[PDB]
Amino acid sequence: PIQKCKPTSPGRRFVEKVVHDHLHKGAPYAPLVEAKKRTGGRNNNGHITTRHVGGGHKQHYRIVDFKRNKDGVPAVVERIEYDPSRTAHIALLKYADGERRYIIAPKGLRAGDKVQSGNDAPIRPGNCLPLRNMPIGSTLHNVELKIGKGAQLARSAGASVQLLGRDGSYAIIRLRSGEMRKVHVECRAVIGEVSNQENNLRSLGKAGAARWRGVRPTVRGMAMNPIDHPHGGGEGRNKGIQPVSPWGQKAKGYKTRTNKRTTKMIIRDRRV
Amino acid sequence: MKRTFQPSELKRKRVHGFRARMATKAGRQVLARRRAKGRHSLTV
RNA sequence: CGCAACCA
RNA sequence: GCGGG
RNA sequence: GGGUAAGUUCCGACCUGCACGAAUGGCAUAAUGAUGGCGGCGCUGUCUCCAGCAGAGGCUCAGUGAAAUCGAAAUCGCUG
RNA sequence: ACCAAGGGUUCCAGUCCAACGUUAAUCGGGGCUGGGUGAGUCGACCCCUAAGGCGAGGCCGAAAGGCGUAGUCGAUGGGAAAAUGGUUAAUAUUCCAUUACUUCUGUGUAAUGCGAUGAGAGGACGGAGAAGGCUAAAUCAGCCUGGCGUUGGUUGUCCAGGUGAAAGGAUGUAGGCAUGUAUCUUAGGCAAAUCCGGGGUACUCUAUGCUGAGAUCUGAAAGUGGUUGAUGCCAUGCUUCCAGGAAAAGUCUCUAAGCUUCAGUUACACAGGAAUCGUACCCGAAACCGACACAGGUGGUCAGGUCGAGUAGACCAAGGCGCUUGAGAGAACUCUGCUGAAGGAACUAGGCAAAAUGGUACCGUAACUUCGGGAGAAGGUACGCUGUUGUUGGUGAUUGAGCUGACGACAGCCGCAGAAACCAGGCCGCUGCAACUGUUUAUUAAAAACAUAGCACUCUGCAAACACGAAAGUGGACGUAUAGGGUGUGAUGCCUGCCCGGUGCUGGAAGGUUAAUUGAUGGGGUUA
Ligand SMILES: [Mg+2]
Ligand SMILES: [Mg+2]
Ligand SMILES: [Mg+2]
Ligand SMILES: [Mg+2]
Ligand SMILES: [Mg+2]
Ligand SMILES: [Mg+2]
Ligand SMILES: [Mg+2]
Ligand SMILES: [Mg+2]
Ligand SMILES: [Mg+2]
Ligand SMILES: [Mg+2]
Ligand SMILES: [Mg+2]
Ligand SMILES: [Mg+2]
Ligand SMILES: [Mg+2]
Ligand SMILES: [Mg+2]
Ligand SMILES: [Mg+2]
Ligand SMILES: [Mg+2]
Ligand SMILES: [Mg+2]
Ligand SMILES: [Mg+2]
Ligand SMILES: [Mg+2]
Ligand SMILES: [Mg+2]
Ligand SMILES: [Mg+2]
Ligand SMILES: [Mg+2]
Ligand SMILES: [Mg+2]
Ligand SMILES: [Mg+2]
Ligand SMILES: [Mg+2]
Ligand SMILES: [Mg+2]
Ligand SMILES: [Mg+2]
Ligand SMILES: [Mg+2]
Ligand SMILES: [Mg+2]
Ligand SMILES: [Mg+2]
Ligand SMILES: [Mg+2]
Ligand SMILES: [Mg+2]
Ligand SMILES: [Mg+2]
Ligand SMILES: [Mg+2]
Ligand SMILES: [Mg+2]
Ligand SMILES: [Mg+2]
Ligand SMILES: [Mg+2]
Ligand SMILES: [Mg+2]
Repeated sequence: PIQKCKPTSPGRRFVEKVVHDHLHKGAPYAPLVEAKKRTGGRNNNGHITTRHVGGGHKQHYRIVDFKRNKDGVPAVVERIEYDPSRTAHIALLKYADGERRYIIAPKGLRAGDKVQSGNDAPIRPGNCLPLRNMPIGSTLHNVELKIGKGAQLARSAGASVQLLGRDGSYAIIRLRSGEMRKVHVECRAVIGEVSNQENNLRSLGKAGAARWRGVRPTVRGMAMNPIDHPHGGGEGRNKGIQPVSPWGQKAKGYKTRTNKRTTKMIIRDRRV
Repeated sequence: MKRTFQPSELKRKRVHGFRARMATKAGRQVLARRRAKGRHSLTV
């Protein structure tokens, strides 16, 4: 659950950590790990294209199986591990033929559980099925958009979608946004909810804990000169302007979606 | 006081040397200029 | 009373 | 130059 | 009103707010600050009011040897 | 004292003193004339890769050009091997002496499956924290040699000097890790595999293996024991926490194709090889960066004695220096110090500057508090030497001798003063601001400014919004609404009232108005 530290220093007074007992204490599975270098938020040209990025702890990349294309063969959960790159926990599966893989861990999953894939799998948490073969009302995660591409939606620590129902050749689902979308019935999804689910009750407590995760400080535009930001300037504090970004785009309520290729898949908008 | 020069010979050659100037078009123009003027040393 | 219109 | 009231 | 022999500063109230005010946040708050103001104890050359002593210069002799400036100078006071 | 970088002959000898050297110079990092750097083991080159660069084809672009695949470069990281003495005016892990080690070729002798551009293992890696076992090192004792002290004493319970030789080779200990073994099998490992992985049994757990300091042995005039003891070795170990901690080759296992009695492989003997380049000298510096023989800057390594917690500090060791103008005098005034009657902030914008406090042990400590703090709050007592008597810890010769660490009492002696010098917190009351640690105007501003954990609003359904690019493309992100971007506020406590008329933003859609385009009409010019 959630542990609170004693206030022995000013920096520890507001540290609240999420502690799980079942997590693995050891090294990751080496054939499934690779090297990830940092970028500083810079691109091809060497320019900063994302502000407030830089530093942090050295991190590997766990190669996670998002497609789940071993149908029929059943597996057994070996252990649940901490993953530094995502907010969810991962699970090490050992298939019946000997192979080892990583997957996004569902909520109730522990070491020893059975998972399967294909349009023949039993309806159990951790099983990957096409949306064609899933009862209406199900709670799902790791949902595909394109056919064969892999899971794209509802992947973070405690996400889930709801299959509202199939009609014609399209399933209608409801996202964690509130949006109502349609998806092709030949796409796959996993039964259940994502693992961690208590992530958002964590409190960092101190500024260096944000720098550990590779986040650099934010300078308010109000605090600059007129040559750096549209908010710069003034004698004393003043913001006599409608709020905008460093490049002049409105910041409170102005909508920025401009994609006419996909508006037909959107059934209901999140603000309706 | 720390001053500006701070020498390193590998960096000198990699920024200013003969092959650096020959690897671009504006550097080949630097070399053409310096040969037209008659310099006794083309590069650093 | 709103919208649109002149380059002595 | 178009509609008003 | 308090503190001083004596207090344009300080602390506590009053409200007559030239021209406070609730996330360009309001009112407080333990701890922390080479942060702003005010008062004590200790201690003193800060001071009344300066004296003696020690080293490095100054000064004299020997050697080396600058600088900014400069119309030219036979380059005093007072009153006009 | 020693390396890297940088410099480039400054290194050593003979000879000269014009200029150079803040003075003279017979001297010199100055002039002239000669000399000096010796490697299979140190380094570079070489094999391997990071970030990053370049990039055949390719995609993009008026040209010039931009990006990128296969590749190829690029160390600051991975990959063979040598120690101890002597010798030159100047080189020495390079020469010499003794004793080694690594890796390649030939020629042979015996055996027989060898074989990747493929697969697998390994190389392979975080922060902090200790406990144990060692060794270097230091110190004392014993032993050998020499001494008998300009002035009382000094043949001894006296003084001084010396005295513990490496790499390598043999053995295999303390410590650390994994349960191991035959047989049957096998939806996996780009195809195969006898190999890795997954299943089935049976036998095992004071069983199997792996790794690994030290000590012992050898090298090999006195040349032996104790105590203390690492920042070094075991240790790329063990425990613990979350922020979850390079790659590739060298190397090991397996087969594919490929020859196939050949080749290759591996065990040994004999015989030879290991090229090329660097190597002098300077290192908190007069030789490097600062115009100077310039009080500045400059990465890493070693670093003894007494006291000490200590790499702080005082004095010394080994080693190195007295810093390239002197000699006198001892005025005002200036700088840096020391002491000061009686007073004690009256000084001043302001206690600015000085003076003051200072260690260890024990006693003792307020409001307030987020219960941690505040707090070393405030305040106080003891402390030297000599003798006698007590408890205890470590090591351990023959149960415990010798050496050694901590703590007590009593009694006495001396001074103005026992924390002795050096070293080493001043403290308390009220109040504004910012919660706090942190950042900032290189060179007049360190703050109440900036950031911050927490809080809110809003955008964004993934070929995301957003940013960079002319485009190709790239970052966001090998992320997916508990995620990402923008904006304001700024821990925490109690809280955050009313106004949508103005400007924005969001939604709506019946009407008015309005662009290119379209060209119904009407008018004119020319003449049969
Ligand atoms: Mg941001
Ligand atoms: Mg400003
Ligand atoms: Mg300004
Ligand atoms: Mg502007
Ligand atoms: Mg103002
Ligand atoms: Mg005053
Ligand atoms: Mg205000
Ligand atoms: Mg407001
Ligand atoms: Mg601070
Ligand atoms: Mg003179
Ligand atoms: Mg010399
Ligand atoms: Mg001279
Ligand atoms: Mg010379
Ligand atoms: Mg070579
Ligand atoms: Mg390129
Ligand atoms: Mg080309
Ligand atoms: Mg290379
Ligand atoms: Mg290197
Ligand atoms: Mg020498
Ligand atoms: Mg560590
Ligand atoms: Mg005598
Ligand atoms: Mg050796
Ligand atoms: Mg040398
Ligand atoms: Mg000098
Ligand atoms: Mg100097
Ligand atoms: Mg006095
Ligand atoms: Mg007195
Ligand atoms: Mg006064
Ligand atoms: Mg006065
Ligand atoms: Mg002061
Ligand atoms: Mg003082
Ligand atoms: Mg502050
Ligand atoms: Mg600074
Ligand atoms: Mg400044
Ligand atoms: Mg300053
Ligand atoms: Mg603010
Ligand atoms: Mg607040
Ligand atoms: Mg409000």
